[PDB]
Amino acid sequence: GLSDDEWNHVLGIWAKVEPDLSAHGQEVIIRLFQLHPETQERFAKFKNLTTIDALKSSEEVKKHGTTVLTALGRILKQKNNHEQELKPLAESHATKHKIPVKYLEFICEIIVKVIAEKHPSDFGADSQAAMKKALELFRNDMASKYKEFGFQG
Ligand code: HEM
Repeated sequence: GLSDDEWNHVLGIWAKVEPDLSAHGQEVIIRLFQLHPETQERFAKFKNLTTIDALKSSEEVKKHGTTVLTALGRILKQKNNHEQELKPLAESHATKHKIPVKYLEFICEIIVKVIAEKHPSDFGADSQAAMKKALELFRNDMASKYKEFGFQG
């Protein structure tokens, strides 16, 4: 996938994200639901969190956003060989939650967005290109794994 000098850009940011992972994680979930309300339907647990304000104030939502980013970071860190980290993610998203590859792309777009919003002097063109290509490789590999579980995407 990526060249070392892209991974360098990816890891470069990521280090700047971890100090506030929790905050980032929650903004990504809230933004997902608010820009794409269909995704909210896949979370039985957040079903009731109807207004925005009930989202901003859920500590389940923050906890789950933190969980989403944590796994991402683990996978970004393995750089190009991240199969042992993806597999369990692919399995649950395919056989359990049943998440389309399109929703995957939706969240990847927001992750990039949230980072840019939060790190204006550091998240530049180059880093943005590289981040995208990293999330794109993740999306692909997820989609591929999905097939081994009989799920389409
Ligand atoms: C690429 C970003 C994503 C990552 C890194 C991520 C990862 C997480 C992790 C670590 C879990 C819990 C462990 C597991 O069940 O495997 C979680 C739960 C789950 N994920 Fe994701 N996820 C991704 C995107 C998506 C998207 C776009 C959706 C669609 C709305 C989604 C919906 C869910 C659901 C429904 C659960 C169940 C939560 C619960 O049991 O209440 N995920 N995911």
